[PDB]
Amino acid sequence: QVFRFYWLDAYEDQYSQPGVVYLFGKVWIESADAYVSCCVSVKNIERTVYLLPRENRVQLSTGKDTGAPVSMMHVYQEFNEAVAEKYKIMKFKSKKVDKDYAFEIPDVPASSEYLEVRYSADSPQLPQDLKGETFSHVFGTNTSSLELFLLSRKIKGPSWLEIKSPQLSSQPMSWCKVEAVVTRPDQVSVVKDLAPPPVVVLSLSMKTVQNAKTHQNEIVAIAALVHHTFPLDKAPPQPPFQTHFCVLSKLNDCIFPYDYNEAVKQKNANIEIALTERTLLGFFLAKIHKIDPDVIVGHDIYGFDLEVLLQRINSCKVPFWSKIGRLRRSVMPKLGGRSGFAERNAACGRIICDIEISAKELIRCKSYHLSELVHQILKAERVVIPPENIRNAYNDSVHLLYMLENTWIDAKFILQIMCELNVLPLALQITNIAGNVMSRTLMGGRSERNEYLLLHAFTENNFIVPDKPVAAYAGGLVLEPKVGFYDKFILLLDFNSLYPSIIQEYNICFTTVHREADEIPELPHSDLEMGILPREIRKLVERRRHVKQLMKQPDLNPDLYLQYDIRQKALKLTANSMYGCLGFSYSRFYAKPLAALVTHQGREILLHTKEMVQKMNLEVIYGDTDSIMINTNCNNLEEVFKLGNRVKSEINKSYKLLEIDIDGIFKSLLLLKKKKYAALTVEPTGDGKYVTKQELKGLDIVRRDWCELAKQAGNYVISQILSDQPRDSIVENIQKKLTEIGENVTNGTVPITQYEINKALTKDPQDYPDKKSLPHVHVALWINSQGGRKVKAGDTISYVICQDGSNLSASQRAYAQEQLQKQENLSIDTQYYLSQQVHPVVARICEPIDGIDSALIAMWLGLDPSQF
DNA sequence: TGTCGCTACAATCG
DNA sequence: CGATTGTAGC
Ligand SMILES: Nc1nc2c(ncn2[C@H]2C[C@H](O)[C@@H](COP(=O)(O)OP(=O)(O)OP(=O)(O)O)O2)c(=O)[nH]1
Ligand SMILES: [Mg+2]
Repeated sequence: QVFRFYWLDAYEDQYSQPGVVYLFGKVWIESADAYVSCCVSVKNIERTVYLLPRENRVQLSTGKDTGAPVSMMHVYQEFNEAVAEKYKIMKFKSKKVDKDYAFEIPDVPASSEYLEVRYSADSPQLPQDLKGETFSHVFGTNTSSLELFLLSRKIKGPSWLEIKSPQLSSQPMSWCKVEAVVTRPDQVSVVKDLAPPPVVVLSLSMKTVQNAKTHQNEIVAIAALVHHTFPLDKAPPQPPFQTHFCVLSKLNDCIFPYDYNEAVKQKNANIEIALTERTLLGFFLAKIHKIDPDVIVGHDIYGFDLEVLLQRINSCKVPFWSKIGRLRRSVMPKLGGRSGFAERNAACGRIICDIEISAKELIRCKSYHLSELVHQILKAERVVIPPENIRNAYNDSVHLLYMLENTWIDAKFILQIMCELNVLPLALQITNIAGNVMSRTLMGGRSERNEYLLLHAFTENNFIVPDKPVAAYAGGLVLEPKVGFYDKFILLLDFNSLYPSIIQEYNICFTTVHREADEIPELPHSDLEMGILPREIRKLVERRRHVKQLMKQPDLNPDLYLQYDIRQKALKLTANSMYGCLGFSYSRFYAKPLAALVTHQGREILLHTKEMVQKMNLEVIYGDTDSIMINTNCNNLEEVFKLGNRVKSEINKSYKLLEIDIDGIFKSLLLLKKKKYAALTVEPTGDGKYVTKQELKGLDIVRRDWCELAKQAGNYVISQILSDQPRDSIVENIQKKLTEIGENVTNGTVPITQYEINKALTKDPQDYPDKKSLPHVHVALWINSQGGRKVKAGDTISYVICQDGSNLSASQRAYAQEQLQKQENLSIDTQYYLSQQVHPVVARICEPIDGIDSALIAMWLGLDPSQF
């Protein structure tokens, strides 16, 4: 009678169906010898409200204090007589519950007795500010049914569920294979210690041609790859895809090439030529229904792909739109709007993975468009078809098949990127750690994950969680650096998980820090038991430590090593975001005093460590909120390591959980400013043999907002400065290289690609005020004017500052590279680069170096020394 | 409909 | 000078 299934996504419609949540997942059907998508409707999720009684009765209007003691009997009588009649609530179940509370609502005791009241989700919702003669507050009035279910049944991310006495639906309500109705949340349980089942992953790439008549994007191809047994706890399979399907349509006026049919048949692929976009969309929807993918992946799926798909479905009136998801509906959610919430609801029951968001979360790249990710992750080159060539492709079989195969290659690259970053396993792991829904986790962001983590933690410890909400304080301390060049050994000491460690050691928690509704609250007494937040953050830190230790295993596959590094960084960021969300104004758990206390203790710790190291008769030259740089004044590495161990032990002696470890040994250092230095990190090889690896932090060479020519010049200069060559030879080599680069720029022998400057966007190009014209925004608008996919917020734009004869400011002469390659009146501003891209960077680098100055750099580049 | 924290340098505009 | 926008660093 039981019903065991693995739930992946949950969908709730607060308005359409009240108190009903649909869970989509996998169920093993023995006859089919495979898992099949199943949908479970958990109905009758009653809404719970906790009432906090007063100590004495109070007149509602007079604001008096009668003095009659208030017991739960009076609270129940009041709710039965006044509130129930006033708000039209017919049936409700009331019980007395002892619950704890430590959050930001004044006059709420730490522990007290509450009157938990439950009634049907169809009944009206009580106001958030409800008060009465017998109670001073009502909680959980606006709690979502999904949240109530998840916290009541202690479901934490995807996992196996056991359903008791399931019933069958009168008529189908989902596009899945198996359906079941649960009449009460009590019938759903969690079963642990079982492997996740393989899921279906469908990677789709589409090619569209815009109609300038109506500025609407029409789809002309959809190449999709599917794998039916993609694991969620193992390595990605090779090849990542099992089968595929391609659909190719024609425009409104154009016609197919002469022998398109014969060439397509000879191609031997699952190509379906759809006469009209209506048929193409119908075929795609039928294919999605047949495959029933659980994880649909793509690039810009949330911003471009799904929005275009739904818009064209609406325009062409393709009947069964809801097949894009897993529920049966009739009215499509309104498109547009911020985020992909409309798209997510349209694809309800299917986990949408946007490798753009995932890549932004996991790795750092100069640009996040598909070509850059392909070049960086897969080390492959992607061929991009201009939209004009897509329009002109419908004139010969060869070009049309090339376009379709390019769409296929884009889909394959998307799947390869998803597998390489290990996005799905990481999403599953983080969702299990946090306890929220997987789709939200893959949507990006750290606030919701931490919010659900703390919801689960506090709920399990008999706490009333706060209702969902309907440079403020000082931060880390950066020591003043001793700018210069150090050719001896610099020893870097860095704390491990400094803020998590502070929270653990000093017992900083909602239940221990006595706040008051900008003064730093006092530290909690050492007698108190560990709070909820220290426990959760300790678990996170321990998981990260386990991953790091697993990384140290010798003879590890480099790809597996990089995956472990990404996982460790993700766990570090999860703990740090747990810290940060204390200082988030819109967060559910805003506890600014706690964040201020954490940062204040961090500053105190750094100051104390600096004082200790200085008291050891050692030189301290830098430090950023958890670290110290020490000038050992030694040339032997063994002594450096011995001193590092000694000082680390001495510092650690003063703490219970905080630990200081040797971050790295720099053979040479070039400390320029705060958060700006270059070093030759030393990684010993064995038997006294060490290998030196360069390391730049914060310099302009490691910023996407500088031309690659400037980056190359600065890298060469830094390499020379950090080398062991005599100083005179270093200066001579710098002069020679600068002269060569000046000659190359003057003679136009530099590649054009080296002139690009990359700047991202924060708002849409339209939303930028008329603050003159920031270069990138300028080019951004041009890109939108032309007939191509638009550039939205958070999109990198590469522009080249070029001469146009305008006698205008450089910032107002920014142009796209294609513009330069096309127009005959635009030329690269050689002087601009030699004077404001190469000279500034090298001049900043060579400030602490004797023999090089701004005038000399200007002279060597062929420029005029006067102005500089 | 969501949206982690703060410190610091840098180029540009008013 | 101060304000903005952007990109690093913890
Ligand atoms: N809120 C927030 N705080 C951060 C972030 N990055 C660093 N911090 C803060 C909190 C960290 O405890 C502190 C020290 O920076 P680190 O980069 O050295 O990280 P941490 O020491 O926590 O760990 P680790 O050195 O990798 O063992 O800086 C972040 O992304 N968000
Ligand atoms: Mg650290």
